[PDB]
Amino acid sequence: RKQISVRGLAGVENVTELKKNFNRHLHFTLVKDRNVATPRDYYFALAHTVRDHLVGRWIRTQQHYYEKDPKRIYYLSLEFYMGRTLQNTMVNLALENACDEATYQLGLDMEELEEIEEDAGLGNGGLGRLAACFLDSMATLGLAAYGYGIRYEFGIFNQKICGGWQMEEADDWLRYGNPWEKARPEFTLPVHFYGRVEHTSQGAKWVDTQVVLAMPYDTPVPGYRNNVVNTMRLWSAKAPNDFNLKDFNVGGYIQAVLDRNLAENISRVLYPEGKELRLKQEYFVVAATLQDIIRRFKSSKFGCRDPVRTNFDAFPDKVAIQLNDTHPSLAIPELMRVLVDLERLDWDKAWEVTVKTCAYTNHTVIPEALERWPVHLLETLLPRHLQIIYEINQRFLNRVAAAFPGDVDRLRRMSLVEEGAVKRINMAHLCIAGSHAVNGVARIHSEILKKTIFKDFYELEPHKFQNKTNGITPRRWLVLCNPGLAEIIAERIGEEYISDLDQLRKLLSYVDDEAFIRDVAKVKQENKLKFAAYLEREYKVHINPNSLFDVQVKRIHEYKRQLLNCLHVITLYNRIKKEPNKFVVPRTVMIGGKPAPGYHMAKMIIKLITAIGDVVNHDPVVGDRLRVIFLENYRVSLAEKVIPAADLSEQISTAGTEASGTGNMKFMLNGALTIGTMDGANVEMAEEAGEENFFIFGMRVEDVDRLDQRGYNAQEYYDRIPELRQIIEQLSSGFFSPKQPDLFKDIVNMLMHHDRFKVFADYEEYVKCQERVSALYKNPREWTRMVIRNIATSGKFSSDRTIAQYAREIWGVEPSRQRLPAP
Amino acid sequence: RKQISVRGLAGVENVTELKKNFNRHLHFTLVKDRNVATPRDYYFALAHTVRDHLVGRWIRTQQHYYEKDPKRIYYLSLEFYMGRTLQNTMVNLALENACDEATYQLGLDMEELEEIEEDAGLGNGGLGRLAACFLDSMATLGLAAYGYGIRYEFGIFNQKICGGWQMEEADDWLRYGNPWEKARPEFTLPVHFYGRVEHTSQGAKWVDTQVVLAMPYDTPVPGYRNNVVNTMRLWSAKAPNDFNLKDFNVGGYIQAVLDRNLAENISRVLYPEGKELRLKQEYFVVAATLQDIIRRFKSSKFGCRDPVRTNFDAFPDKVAIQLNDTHPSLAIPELMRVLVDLERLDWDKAWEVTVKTCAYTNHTVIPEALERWPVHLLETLLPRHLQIIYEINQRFLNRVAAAFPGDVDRLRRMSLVEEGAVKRINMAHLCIAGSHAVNGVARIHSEILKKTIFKDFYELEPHKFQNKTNGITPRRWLVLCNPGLAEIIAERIGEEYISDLDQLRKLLSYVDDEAFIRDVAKVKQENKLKFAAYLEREYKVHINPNSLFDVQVKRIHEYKRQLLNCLHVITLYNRIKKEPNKFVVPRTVMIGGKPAPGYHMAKMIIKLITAIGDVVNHDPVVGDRLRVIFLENYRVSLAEKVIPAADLSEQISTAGTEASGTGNMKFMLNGALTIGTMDGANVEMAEEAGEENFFIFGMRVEDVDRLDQRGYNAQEYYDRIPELRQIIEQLSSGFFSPKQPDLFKDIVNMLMHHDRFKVFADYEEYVKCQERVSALYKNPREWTRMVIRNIATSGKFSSDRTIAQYAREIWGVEPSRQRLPAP
Ligand SMILES: *Cc1c(COP(=O)(O)O)cnc(C)c1O
Ligand SMILES: *Cc1c(COP(=O)(O)O)cnc(C)c1O
Ligand SMILES: OC[C@@H]1[C@@H](O)[C@H](O)[C@@H](O)c2nnnn21
Ligand SMILES: OC[C@@H]1[C@@H](O)[C@H](O)[C@@H](O)c2nnnn21
Repeated sequence: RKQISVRGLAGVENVTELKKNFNRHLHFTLVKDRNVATPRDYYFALAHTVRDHLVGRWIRTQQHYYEKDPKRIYYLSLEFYMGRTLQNTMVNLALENACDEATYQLGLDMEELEEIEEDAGLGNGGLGRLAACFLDSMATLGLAAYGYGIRYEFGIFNQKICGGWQMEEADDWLRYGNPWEKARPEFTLPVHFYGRVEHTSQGAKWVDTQVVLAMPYDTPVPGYRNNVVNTMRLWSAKAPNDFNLKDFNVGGYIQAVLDRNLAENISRVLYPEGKELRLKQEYFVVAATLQDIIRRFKSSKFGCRDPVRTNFDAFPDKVAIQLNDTHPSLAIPELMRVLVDLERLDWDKAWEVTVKTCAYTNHTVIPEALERWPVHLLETLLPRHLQIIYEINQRFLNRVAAAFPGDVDRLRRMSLVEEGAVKRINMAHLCIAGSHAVNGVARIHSEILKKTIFKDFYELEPHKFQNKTNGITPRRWLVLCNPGLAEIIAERIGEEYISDLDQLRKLLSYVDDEAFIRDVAKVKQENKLKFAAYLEREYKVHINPNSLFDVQVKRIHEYKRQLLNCLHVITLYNRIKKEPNKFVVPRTVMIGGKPAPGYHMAKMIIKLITAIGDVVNHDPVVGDRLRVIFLENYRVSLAEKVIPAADLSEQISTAGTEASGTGNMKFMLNGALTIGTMDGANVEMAEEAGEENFFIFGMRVEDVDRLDQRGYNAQEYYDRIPELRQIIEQLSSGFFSPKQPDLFKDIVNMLMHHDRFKVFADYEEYVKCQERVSALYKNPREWTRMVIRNIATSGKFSSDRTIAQYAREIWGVEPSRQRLPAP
Repeated sequence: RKQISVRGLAGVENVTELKKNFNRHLHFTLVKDRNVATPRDYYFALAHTVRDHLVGRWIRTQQHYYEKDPKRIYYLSLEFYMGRTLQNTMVNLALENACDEATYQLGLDMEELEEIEEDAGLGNGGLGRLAACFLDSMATLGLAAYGYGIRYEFGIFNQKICGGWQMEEADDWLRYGNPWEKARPEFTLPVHFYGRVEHTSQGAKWVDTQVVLAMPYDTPVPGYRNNVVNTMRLWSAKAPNDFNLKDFNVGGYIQAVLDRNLAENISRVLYPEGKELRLKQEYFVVAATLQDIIRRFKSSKFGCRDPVRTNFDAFPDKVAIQLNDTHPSLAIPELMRVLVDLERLDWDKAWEVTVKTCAYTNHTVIPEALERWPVHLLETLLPRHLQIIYEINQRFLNRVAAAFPGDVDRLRRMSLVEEGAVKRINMAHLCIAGSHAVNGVARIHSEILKKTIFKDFYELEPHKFQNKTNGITPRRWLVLCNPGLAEIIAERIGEEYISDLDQLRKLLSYVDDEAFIRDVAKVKQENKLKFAAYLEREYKVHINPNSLFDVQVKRIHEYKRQLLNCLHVITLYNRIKKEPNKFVVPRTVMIGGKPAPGYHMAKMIIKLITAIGDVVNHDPVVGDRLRVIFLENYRVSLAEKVIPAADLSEQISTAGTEASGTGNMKFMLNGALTIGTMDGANVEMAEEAGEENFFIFGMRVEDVDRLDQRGYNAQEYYDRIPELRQIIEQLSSGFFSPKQPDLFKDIVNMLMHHDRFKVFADYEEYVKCQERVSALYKNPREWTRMVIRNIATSGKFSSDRTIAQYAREIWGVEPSRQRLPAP
């Protein structure tokens, strides 16, 4: 029975074995054969073959954490934007070449099968992709970390562009199954909703509740070549279904058709606002995760080590829970509920344990976007939790009274309870009172937290407030997506940079080496030729692959100012038509992202870029000095193709609206130069590379506020600037929508009348800054020496630095860049 | 491609590879190890090890039917009572020996791991076990046979006896998955409901329908050691998701919630009567199955060579559809719809093809079991099908008028349309009109069909009508459940009897061999000791393993007469109470079966049997000369435990109510004498063993009709028989329910006043027959020699005999017992 063992079921380094395992998985796991098999079956047979090398190290890692009993860190995010695991797994396991030879000799192209895989429908923007970069960095630095979230069946949609408009189609990324997850039926937990509180002896009993079940699926997340594989655990909502005729209550009408349904769509799709489904989702994931966290605290040595009623005096030493935005804020009233109501701890002990355990990360700005829940909603589905919140509040405000005697307006600004037309719980306030550290995500974001949104809280507890600038994993975003560049770098300085990215600093010694200079340059050329063709392999147009690829890829949002870029695009166009014989550096400007169903302007903006493209891409005069391409259904795998092909990185939000950005750092790493405002982590990128090496422009956060206090009047920019006067009329008159002239009615009036992000205000500096870009592009050697100057200075933005800072400053664990023997 | 073959993926009868593959499945398939594995995890790891060797043979069996395109036979049933696959797959594959030595070197006890498997919650009584026995016989006799049915997610309940009452608990046999089934998402088919018919140019169009998806699950079914592995394809109902935007039906209001709950619960649980949901299960399995039959008829071979527009002319020679009861009878109008509406053949061609394809088996008699559907129900959900049942009826009724000119009573009698308070479609008339062969299930059963229920039809087409007496598979019902008896039969006569059960006649030469005689009794005593201990390993009382094990295991139903057996248990109890010192052959009576929720007389009978056990197993006087035990949750694996332990088999239905029985045959093969009436298959069995070797009592069908014809008054029996009179008044006075004296009121008035099954009329002859059973049990060599006479004469009751007669006489294929080889 000691021979029921892992030890030798998979001889690594081996083509012969990998072809045997490929074939056993095709015929036995899949129950298919070459005659019946489809490329999807081929892809699944390979996913299962790489997969066996993954769960071997997974078993052995969790065995290790069990013997070792370290502090475990729990990262709660309602988004994990994972997108495609095959290639990431093979390079973190060093399987790439071997899988490649093996599929070749088998008659299959590994690349074409890679393209069969779906991007995991588990997230949407930068909150999700950040949790995915962080799980790769926790595994590589050996932390005992777990990702917890929901298993959405439809993710969030795929974007189809019909006639210039975004169409949102359904994403059932799980149609055929997903080879990476492992269902865990055994671990199913119930989550309770509605009910009422019966205040008995000791106290409260939350009675008469509806139950929904939480079933976990696990996915392994491999560290970079150290053999530690960590777990991402995602919950699925399952109805209890004894009802057909059960309890005995049965008869009436089936108003429990509604219980299965409403239980079932807690998992079906992702979200952006304040509705009862969103609160049910938020509580579903908090409740299940905390039950599992306590289950695992209790089994691994602490059920044994009970002393006094399995005590939690050590819980903060063995558990850290990271609360990402206020979406999992209910973890603070929920942990206080399990500890007081179920473990019978004193309120005062449980509160101590809670705040040493939980820490909060705020990821976005401007002081109203943070969750507030009506007290009557909370009263109805979570009655015990309004009770615990009210007590936390009663008690925090007495602290504030202790600190700041007698000034009463701060007690009411600080309150978790907001008054007005409808009383509400401010969840961001909940998050601060109950967390031991709060952080922002880029140095200027954290500063505005201390100075605006959270300044009262900052004055009560200055120490709580930290900064942990976002990072990007250099495995997926360099090694995986830009293999050519990762090679001419390893040739010069070695391969250790892949998990110590500050070693890219060594590259500055080659700024003047003609050989590095032409390599850096050939890789971009090679990457651009590849992209120029993919862009006609799936979809089409005519791309000059010798143009400056100018690209803005991020979600479509007015704060992000795809509109500032459109104004500059049409200026270039008006310029070329006015003087068709003038030399102009040619550009392919590519814009991509997803609106949001129901974000009307964002939908309108996508139709402007389309419209603009139809005019300038079929203009015989313009020729191919300008092409404007809207890249359809941007997502992680498309980010993997276009970001290595880019020359200019558009990072242009209004100073102060973009808390950090993370797309900005993938482009710096992949050899693109950046044009952007002094917002987010752009500030800190310009400081590492040198301001000389960055195309900064526009209004600084200082200047936005000044504009706010004099009052922003867009007519005065219209009036003093004629090319801007010209674009606006072209938009008004139907120049770009000739069939339906005032289609851009809306954009024009928002710009002119109630533009919150001050586009015209930054326009002249923008197009002058762009003019300087074109001048550098015209000089290849210099363009490429500033590119080296950027790639060499990007190490600070590795998610490995970000996570070693969370580990040592908030979680209190030491990173480890050390091998586990395995498999 | 060439190198993507089943290549050499396991060595079979090799312990060394089975331990290897065990370990791969525990670790890489299940993602557990020895620290963490539970008993269930080792069972699932053994299940996947054994399954690999099943699918290798399965793929090769289906390739082989493709290259040989044989006549394929589809066995349609709404029940498949499979009960537990691990041990049947290892002895059918000759792998048990090897697996037993592999789990044992690993430190596991394979007997405990087999016990962890759930019975497949796929069936309920005799219709289901017949279909599972037949799938094992079709495979052993090398037929290209497919079982088609519905995958129920929770079967039809698990029974719990609480306070002596049946309580039904839900069965999710699927909680942890099922390793035997392969989901096939790719092959989803849509089933249509509702709609209306557009009689256009070529004709009808069925338009505006609701769509439910029918997703198949394949389970392999292995023949005894010949390497053919056929398929059980079970359909799962899926709701079409577009509970979001499509048709913008919703997008303001939800009630599409009911289409999802109702679609999906076509699959949730099993049924017994007439409502819209039953008819939706029935049309669902018929529609999806028939698309696959045509698909596979075109695709496998006939979509490239096909002589005349892909010809259905050859379809009756390449497909046989067996219709089990009226539950699949919509296959006759569905075949016609598809051929006439979708394939454009003429109604005459398509009808010629339909009656040559379909055959009908009737399984139970009183017109109740022969479904009738209101034409209003049918006009609403299957409008085109109703148009076709009417056209079939016309044409049929013209045929009967041609044959019987002027006999109008006949026309109105044979018609498929029943008038009355609601016009109805008599579905039995549809299966007879549309089938080329109609059969009953035991010779007296098929006689009464030609004689009473279907005589008009028999008069119109005598040749259609046949008999096919049921059988039992000797693999499950002897080798598997009684390894001891199978072994001492193989020491004398070898092992060819496993697939040629008539060879057991060879054991009549050993009727007088003293060694054979004591081996047959040793085996029986070991089965009893073993079962006496299971009975108190799980559950408990004190069972004297020397007493006569008297057992009745079958559904609780008034025609099966568990009440007659109760009348005798109390006679025996009353006897001992009058003479506590008389010598009595001591008995353990065991009764088991499930009621039917909603069959109230049947839950009263379960309560009587329990109440009678409370009284007698606690009577000090009685000691252990009588014990009454109810076996809780009788299902296929309990029938495998109790049937080898039995001495006496109770088969006591009123003559003329049990069509055949099949449990009667399992008891005969395992060395138990039978006490029974001349009903169903008891008649042919008594005939095979010699009447002298059977304890036959009571009324014969000719007698039941007389008694009927003079009227049954139960009081004249009450009046002339004193032990009876005493039983009834003990029921009445509350002797068996002292806390609630008239608890068994219902029973007493049914018995006294409206017993449809003439219990008092066979009671005297019954208690006397029982005394003879007791006289013989006291003589242990004579009892064993009559057993050898019954075990040696059980060969006609092999389901291999039954299936070779369906093959030759109804399906036009020949059995083969040629071992298709290999891998
Ligand atoms: C990097 C990334 C993001 C974040 O980009 P920002 O410009 O920081 O908003 C969003 N989506 C995808 C697909 C990404 O890979
Ligand atoms: C054989 C069998 C039956 C049928 O028994 P009869 O007495 O013929 O009705 C029913 N249930 C199970 C579990 C069986 O094994
Ligand atoms: O921290 C990750 C990212 C930031 O980089 C973005 O700037 C910010 O808009 C945001 N909102 N949610 N998550 N994020
Ligand atoms: O034919 C199979 C079995 C018969 O053996 C039973 O006697 C009969 O009651 C029945 N009803 N449905 N299925 N069955």
